[PDB]
Amino acid sequence: GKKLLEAARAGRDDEVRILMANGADVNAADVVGWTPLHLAAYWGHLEIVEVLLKNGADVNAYDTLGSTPLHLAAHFGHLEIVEVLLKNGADVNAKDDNGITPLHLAANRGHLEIVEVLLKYGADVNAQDKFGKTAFDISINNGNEDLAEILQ
Amino acid sequence: DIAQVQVQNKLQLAMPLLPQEVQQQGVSVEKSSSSFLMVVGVINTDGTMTQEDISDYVAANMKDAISRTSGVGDVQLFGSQYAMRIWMNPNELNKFQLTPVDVITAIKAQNAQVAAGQLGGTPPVKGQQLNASIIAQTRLTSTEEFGKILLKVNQDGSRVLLRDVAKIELGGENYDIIAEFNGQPASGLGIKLATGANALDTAAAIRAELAKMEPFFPSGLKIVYPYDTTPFVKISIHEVVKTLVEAII
Amino acid sequence: GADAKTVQDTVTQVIEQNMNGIDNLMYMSSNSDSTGTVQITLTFESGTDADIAQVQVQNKLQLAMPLLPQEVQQQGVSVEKSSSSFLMVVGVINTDGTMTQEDISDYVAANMKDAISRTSGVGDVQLFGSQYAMRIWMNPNELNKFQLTP
Amino acid sequence: LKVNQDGSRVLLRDVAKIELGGENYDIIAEFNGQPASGLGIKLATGANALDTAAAIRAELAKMEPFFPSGLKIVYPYDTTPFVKISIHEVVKTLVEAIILVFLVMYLFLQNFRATLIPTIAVPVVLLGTFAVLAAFGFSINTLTMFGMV
Amino acid sequence: GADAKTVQDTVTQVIEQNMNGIDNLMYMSSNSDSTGTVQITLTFESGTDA
Amino acid sequence: VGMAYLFVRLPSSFLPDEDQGVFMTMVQLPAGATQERTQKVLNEVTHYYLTKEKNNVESVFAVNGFGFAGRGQNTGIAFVSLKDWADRPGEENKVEAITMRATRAFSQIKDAMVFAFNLPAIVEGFDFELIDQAGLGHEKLTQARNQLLAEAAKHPDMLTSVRPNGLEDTPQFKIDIDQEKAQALGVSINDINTTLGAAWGGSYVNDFIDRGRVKKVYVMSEAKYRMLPDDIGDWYVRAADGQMVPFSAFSSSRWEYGSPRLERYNGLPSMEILGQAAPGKSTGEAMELMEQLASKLPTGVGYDWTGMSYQERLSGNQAPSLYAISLIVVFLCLAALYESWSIPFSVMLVVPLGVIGALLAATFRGLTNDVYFQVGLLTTIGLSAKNAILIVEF
Amino acid sequence: SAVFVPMAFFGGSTGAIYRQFSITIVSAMALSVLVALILTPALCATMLKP
Repeated sequence: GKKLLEAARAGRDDEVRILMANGADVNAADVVGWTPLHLAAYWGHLEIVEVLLKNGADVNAYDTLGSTPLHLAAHFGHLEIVEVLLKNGADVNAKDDNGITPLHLAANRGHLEIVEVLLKYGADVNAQDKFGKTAFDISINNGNEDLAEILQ
Repeated sequence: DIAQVQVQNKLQLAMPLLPQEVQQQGVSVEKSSSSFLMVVGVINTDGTMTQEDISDYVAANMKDAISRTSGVGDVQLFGSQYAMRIWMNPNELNKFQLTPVDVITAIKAQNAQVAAGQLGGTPPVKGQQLNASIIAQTRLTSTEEFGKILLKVNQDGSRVLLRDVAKIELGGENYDIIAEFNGQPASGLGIKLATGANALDTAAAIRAELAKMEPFFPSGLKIVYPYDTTPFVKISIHEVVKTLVEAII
Repeated sequence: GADAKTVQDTVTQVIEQNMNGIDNLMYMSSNSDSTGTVQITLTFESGTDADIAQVQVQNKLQLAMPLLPQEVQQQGVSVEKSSSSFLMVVGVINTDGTMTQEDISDYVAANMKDAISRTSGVGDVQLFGSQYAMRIWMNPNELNKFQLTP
Repeated sequence: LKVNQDGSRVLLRDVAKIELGGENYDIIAEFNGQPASGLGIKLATGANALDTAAAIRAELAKMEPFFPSGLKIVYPYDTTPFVKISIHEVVKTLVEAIILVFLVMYLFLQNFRATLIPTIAVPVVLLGTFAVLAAFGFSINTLTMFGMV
Repeated sequence: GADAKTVQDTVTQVIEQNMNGIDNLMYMSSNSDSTGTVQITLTFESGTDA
Repeated sequence: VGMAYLFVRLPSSFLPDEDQGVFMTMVQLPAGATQERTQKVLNEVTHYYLTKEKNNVESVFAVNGFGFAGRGQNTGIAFVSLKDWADRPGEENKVEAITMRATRAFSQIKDAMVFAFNLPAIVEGFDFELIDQAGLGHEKLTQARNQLLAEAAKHPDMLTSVRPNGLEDTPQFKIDIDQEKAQALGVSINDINTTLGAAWGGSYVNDFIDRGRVKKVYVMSEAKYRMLPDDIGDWYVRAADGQMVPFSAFSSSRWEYGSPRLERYNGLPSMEILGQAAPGKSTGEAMELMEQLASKLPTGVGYDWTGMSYQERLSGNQAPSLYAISLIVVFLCLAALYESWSIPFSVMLVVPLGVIGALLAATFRGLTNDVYFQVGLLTTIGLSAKNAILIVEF
Repeated sequence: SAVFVPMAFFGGSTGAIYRQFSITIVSAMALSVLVALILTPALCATMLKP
């Protein structure tokens, strides 16, 4: 029944559609904590996300270590997905066990568009991770002039 | 074959008395004739690629293949495969109170690939559900990533990064070998023969080994054959065959 | 204890790249699994004595050896001219039960397996278990208590 | 490990746990549902298979007298008796073929004496073949032996 | 400067154990004297190119 | 022409896949699967053999952890001996059937790929590679293969089963050692990385002698203290001021995916593929479709054939050439005695007369054009050649 | 021999296998002729009944 997990894994949007419509647990969590929304936000499939969100799949669901699907989307540069999760009520300052926000995380792998979208939905450009770095800080240290100047 | 083994296995009678610096650079025993069967170059038509680009490209995605093919003793590369190059400044180093030793040590430490183990590894406590690998550090892949290596945190808190006192660029492993074709810049494969090899057959293999490459070439990059023994021999036998026929006449 | 990417990049590649100018090879398949193991098979144009085929390969393994980590070379690296199919498999068991599994494995490894391994025609005798080892099993708390590390 | 400031000593057994164990714990084998290990033996290319096994039972035949109590060998996977049997079957087809030939010979020439002639001539040919294919480096295999029928 | 037991256990054995899957050997005699020297002779089924 | 038709229709095998009196079984579990679970599945299989095929199976030897794909917790393998051929008459008691039934049952096992098979008459269909030529990297080649396999699926007629041979990407635990913190707290990166490795991976220290014989000394964490992600923080490392620091203080972790079994083919990254020509259809066409399926993929991705696939390239059918030279060296070598023009041709006509029975006697017992049928043909034609020769010569 | 010695000419492991048969029967047959040509006439000439 929790094949939905791997449905989100391998893509196959229309089997997710068959499965969601015959009553499979939409919030089913796997051995690592990762839901089908996590999986989709990692492997970057929008439509899977839609079919999941509209059916009321938790959007602020967390795995072990407290990583949000907004975390995953924020890192991998899935700019399309991050906007849809945000419109669906995704906590922008959510923190994994290590103090990391989606803003920090996006700020670190060099996605300028996504740091913008996160700031538009009212991120905190001051949130501090466990080691006390801001998204701004991890731009100076990356030598990235652009984020730093943007993150004023 | 055996001539070769005898030699290299006692090279390994000697190996642990040669310096670390030389053995880590490697030592090779090759059963090679002395005379390039051919030489193939490559060039960019557009100029959109510098010389060192061409050299790298060949070395990094052409030369391994051609090197493996039989009859081939040592393929000489007219240029170098890239390398991460740190170019050091004595003054800047001195300013921060550093030596090349601290740079080298830092690079070894922060460009490391570390064995980290597993979650749930055997022998495990019964009832374990999760079995996973731990990842620690990976070798760095980018000039940028080498940039943000941390040399030291100053007494006041501030950090000194490697890019602050050194200069990082992708470059040749050596800068001694500079080749040029028809007055425009180039690299190539100088191919030697392995003693006892079949010459035309080896080349016949080399055009094969190489014929699979072009579709994945970047824009503007084209092969060219400035030195080639074979058509001499195709012609040498063409001429004799024709003397034979006309003799029969 | 190495992941697949580590073992790919730190061992497997520093071997492949050093595979050059050896005779008669058709190709070089290369799996690099996450259990910290490499296996690189070179297959040679059929009817080419395995003996010299073998030497060419392993002596340039020793073109590469001093660039592989200490941890891996001290674990050893092997070149074996092996067909792919077990001619036989012989097991051993205790009838009484007076010997656990690991005992049996050790016994075989420690006093049976060397002999059988030497005999000719034999590529790599696989041992279904392990030879013993002195095992130190560590406790983080106790270590910390006395202020110690591994 | 260390002598404490007060004089007392910390020994390795005080903070670690020592036992004899496998080098790895990944490989666990079992035979007929009771626990076991074994030798998975591969071939070295170009090897002589039956001869290699013939050597392996030798290599191993010297071991049993020094086994500890209760420990016994067992052969769960073995290619050889297939080949002993594969050649047994062909040899028996050959003999019975020689018979059947001798019957069609009698039934046609209707004389004990006549039938000796072609009968004697067959073995001479067929073993004669071993001689010549030995001299070309070919073995008495499944295929070859089967070809001669 | 190594005793015979040292040279047996630290050198001689770490060689013998690594002797496997080599062709045609009849046996492996192995003296390990206290002068810090090892000698391991492998003798091969006669008529096997050295 | 009866010959030409009955010939061109007859199927072609290599050698008969005989009852070797032994066979093999595959136990392959999903991702992040553990030893215990596999052990379960192995017991289910072993159970089947010992309980249900008592009459045939003689002994199961089964191993958790020795995959033939290669090692894992999530892999096992059972070597099966059978009872003598004498003591199990009947197809139903022969290997092929045994494997069939076995598979049929094991299919019931959820959460695992288990099936059983005979090892082919060659002790030592296709094998298609997929090369990362332009250095596009593992997740992009993943995508390349995903696209290829799930676009092949759209040709049931042409290709019957296109599957990857490797293992799939699986969760793994990333730790990032804060370098800045490490330096601040005066704790050496060597000490850190060693502690991590020795505790969690295990470390080979040095050798000892066990009853006259050298063996290893391994240091590693007790199981309970390395079984879970939160156990990571429990480990302390000593800094230069003699003060203990937990891993939590200077590390940070997060989950990601990645392949537990990478591959390379000729020094370039590749991922391998298995498949075969659908029923009735030739290997050559199956390969040709795969060849052009590949062409519609991302740039930098290419392909190569290996093993059996590679071989079938050199040549698969020379029979029409070398039987042709057989036919001319025969047209003339006969005349080397008949000393006659065209007289051998008369004997030659009879060649198809013989092969007709051969061809049908295979087709009715449902047999195949294999090495044995071939060599068969040669002997039969040669015999009917003799008979016809002697007639025309007399 | 002119029908099957050619079948020794197949390349690959296919032809590897074909080699055995291809030659084994030419050997068997050629001597079969030489012996039938020497022995059988002798044995015919001597052991048959007039």
